[PDB]
Amino acid sequence: ENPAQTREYCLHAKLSDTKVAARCPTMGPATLAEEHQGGTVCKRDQSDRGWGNHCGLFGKGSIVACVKAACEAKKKATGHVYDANKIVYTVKVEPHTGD
Amino acid sequence: AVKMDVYNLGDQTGVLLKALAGVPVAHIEGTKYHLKSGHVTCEVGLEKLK
Amino acid sequence: SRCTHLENRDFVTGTQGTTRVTLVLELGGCVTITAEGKPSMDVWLDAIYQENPAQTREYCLHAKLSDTKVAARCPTMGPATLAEEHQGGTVCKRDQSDRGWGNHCGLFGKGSIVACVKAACEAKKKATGHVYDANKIVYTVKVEPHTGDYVAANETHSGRKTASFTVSSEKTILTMGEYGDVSLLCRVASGVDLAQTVILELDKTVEHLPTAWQVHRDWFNDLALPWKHEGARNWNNAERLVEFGAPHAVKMDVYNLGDQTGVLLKALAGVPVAHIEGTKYHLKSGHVTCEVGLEKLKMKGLTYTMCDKTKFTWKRAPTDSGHDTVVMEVTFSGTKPCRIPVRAVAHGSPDVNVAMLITPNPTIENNGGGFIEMQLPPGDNIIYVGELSYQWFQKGSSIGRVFQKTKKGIERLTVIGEHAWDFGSAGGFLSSIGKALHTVLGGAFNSIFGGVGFLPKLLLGVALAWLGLNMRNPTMSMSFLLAGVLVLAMTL
Amino acid sequence: VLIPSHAQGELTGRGHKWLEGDSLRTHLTRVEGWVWKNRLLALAMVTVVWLTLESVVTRVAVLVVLLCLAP
Amino acid sequence: VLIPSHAQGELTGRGHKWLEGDSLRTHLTRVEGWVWKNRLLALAMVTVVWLTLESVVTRVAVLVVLLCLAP
Ligand SMILES: *[C@@H]1O[C@H](CO)[C@@H](O)[C@H](O)[C@H]1NC(C)=O
Repeated sequence: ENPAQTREYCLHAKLSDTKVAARCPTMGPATLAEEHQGGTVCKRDQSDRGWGNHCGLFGKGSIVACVKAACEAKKKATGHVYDANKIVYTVKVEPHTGD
Repeated sequence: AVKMDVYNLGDQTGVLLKALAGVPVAHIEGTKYHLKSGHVTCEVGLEKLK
Repeated sequence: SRCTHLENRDFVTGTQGTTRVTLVLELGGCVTITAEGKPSMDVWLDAIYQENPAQTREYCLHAKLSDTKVAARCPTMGPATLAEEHQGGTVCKRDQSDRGWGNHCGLFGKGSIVACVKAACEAKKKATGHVYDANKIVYTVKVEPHTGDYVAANETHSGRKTASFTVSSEKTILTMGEYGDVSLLCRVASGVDLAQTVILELDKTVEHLPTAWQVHRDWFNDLALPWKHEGARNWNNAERLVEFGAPHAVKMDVYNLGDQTGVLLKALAGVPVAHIEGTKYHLKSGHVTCEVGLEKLKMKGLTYTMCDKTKFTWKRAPTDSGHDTVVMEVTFSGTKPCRIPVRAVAHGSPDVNVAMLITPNPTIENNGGGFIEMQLPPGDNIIYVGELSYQWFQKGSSIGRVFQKTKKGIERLTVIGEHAWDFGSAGGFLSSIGKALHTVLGGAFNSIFGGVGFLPKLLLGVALAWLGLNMRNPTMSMSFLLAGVLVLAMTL
Repeated sequence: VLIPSHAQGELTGRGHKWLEGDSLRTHLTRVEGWVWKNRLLALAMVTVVWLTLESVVTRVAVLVVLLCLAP
Repeated sequence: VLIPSHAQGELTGRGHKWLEGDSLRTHLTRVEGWVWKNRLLALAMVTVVWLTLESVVTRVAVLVVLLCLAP
């Protein structure tokens, strides 16, 4: 009757607040406040900035994107465990009454 | 160079359901989390029957 | 110059005589054409689309199950049937239960049972496929000349001329202002193999997914999902998402396989994406063999004056282009229009021009001008814009840029480059035989070995090489060639 | 994303269970997928049996292994 | 119910793709699945090398194949 539960797993990620910081190659790999909460996914990378996006230099333009990885409603893979304090083994016994 | 696009991998339900080939099922009758397969050892005394 | 904006850039020379350059415009690429006596062009494959193409097999990923009807019988009392067994959009499975007596059969044994569901599809989970018809496909080549102006990605360049490329449609004479004109002889069906190119489409309105993909057709028709065409009320092979178990003497229970989106998304591992913009289904990968003629071109502003050597000001400092060339932007303040005396010296007491100018005869117009690109030899260099000068230490190497062009030429030879040996122009005993030595090789290695996987590409080749080691006849020991082929060719 | 199956556990079962009738037969449809759709490479496998070192025990232990390598 | 991957297909590409640094490495992480969960089998394949084979060239062809066969 309603035991403890363990690790749940979200099978459908609810992405939200998708922001991308990018900088020209020697213009300071950009800090983002979104990195510092949990349920957020960020990844650093080196793109190639041009003058098509208003820089002064070219090369390995630093870039990083972030999201808030929430979950979808009722899309949890909830694992459980057993405590033998509330486990019940039910045994019904029926004789041969002729019926 | 401006927008590193982020992509969800969508629902992974059927992915998990392909990983459950050969599993014994388990019923949930609301409060109770039933198993459908198991084993136990019991002792049956019939000296008090007639 | 849009070729400056992206990394995958190719430089093609033009000699005195060579005026009909056969290019292979690759999607997400940009080719800079240079020619002695002609102004430089930038020609690129811009987009590949077809407005609302003929959609193939749809698919269902998440099943909708309702009106679950189960009937069971005794073994020898007329096995179970239903009216919904033969109805459309229904998934059924005949089975045999274990009839006791609480379910009220006169006999024991294997009483037949069947369960049926109105297996519809869940909304907006359709994996719709699309194919490009060559009769209505549109290649798009935008040509921008090196005007000396500079335009960013937010803006569109004025002189950037655009031509659409369908089959009702041959070669375009683009009016390039006063530069002359340019011709674009493109070919329609000899770009992407449209017979084995399927545009997979999931719910485009879903935000954080690619809109479309580009999958192989034999891959696409070997899916084990429920499939139908447009307007079909019901599905075919609808039983490939709906599962049943064993029954328990009265009812067999139905168990959906839920959504299968992620199974599809894992299965597109290494597939080029594609874009959907309303009616247009663009691609994000592809290639086309557009022969570009430099025939009508002429150096604009030869009749223009020379600018004052004193009055040159840097609007923008020089820098490395990423392609081992030097870009910059000057501003002239005196009488316009005029020609910019660009030269670059070697800084070894030279007074020698080493400025391999990408844009020949850079000119200042009455409304713009100054964007100059040039290639330089390695070491210290001073780029003189008139009397205006600036120091420059070129970061490239003497054989490093040659090794860079071979590092281009190797990765050019992807499946785009397997076809693209016509990037030169009628080499005879160089390029035409270059087609011959690789088409019968790669083509035969596309009949077999196409549909094998990276694991057997890295293991079956080494296994056949190891069978080359374990070979009885020394004349038959040339099956060690499969080491040199199967570990190198299809491993990039 | 990775998930391996529950082929590792296969713990109990005398009630109701999943598709164990077609769980091991997933792979038996996969490998026949490697046969029926790559018939040229399927006939390329014969060139190891009657041409290379056909030591009796190490024939099948190479054949079925090589067929089941391709996922 | 099985969708095959594009291990098979691999048409083209100069645009953007899904997982090119993971398609080859899904199987490598699965090998880590058959090692990290099965450290006792990581020890069981050692006795394959030094106590049974004595066939130094073919040892790698035993080990790597018996790991990659594990799905
Ligand atoms: C295009 O032009 C404006 C005007 O200065 C500029 O601020 C903006 O950054 C440009 N747009 C993009 C998307 O970069």
